[PDB]
Amino acid sequence: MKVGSQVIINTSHMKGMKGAEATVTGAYDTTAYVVSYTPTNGGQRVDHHKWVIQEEIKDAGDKTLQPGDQVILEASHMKGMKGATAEIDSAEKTTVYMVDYTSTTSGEKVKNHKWVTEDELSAKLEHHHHHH
Repeated sequence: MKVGSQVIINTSHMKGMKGAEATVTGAYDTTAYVVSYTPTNGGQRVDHHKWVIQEEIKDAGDKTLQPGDQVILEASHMKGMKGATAEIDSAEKTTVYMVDYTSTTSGEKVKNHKWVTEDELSAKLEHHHHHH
């Protein structure tokens, strides 16, 4: 997808993104990860959480984090996430997009959503067209 393009989100982290029309406000070529962690502030263990990238993580060090490696998260997408011990479930080479969508569950306007992949998106022009 190109920056400025319209796309329809099929697979989604938020329910308000499934069937939603997003706008690609950024396109990033970085190493993406699926991590599992227990929130240090006394929260329920977030299993197979995605997406977190190389510059999202301290203990990354610009090296390839292998399945089974444990790292600490510098960024936070929610309350209790930063400072938690995460373990690499899967290492991924995908194009990750920053998008603007309307949460279809409520009707609320959300911008700069991070991250969504080529797998999780369908094109506005080429609708139904997935690459597997």
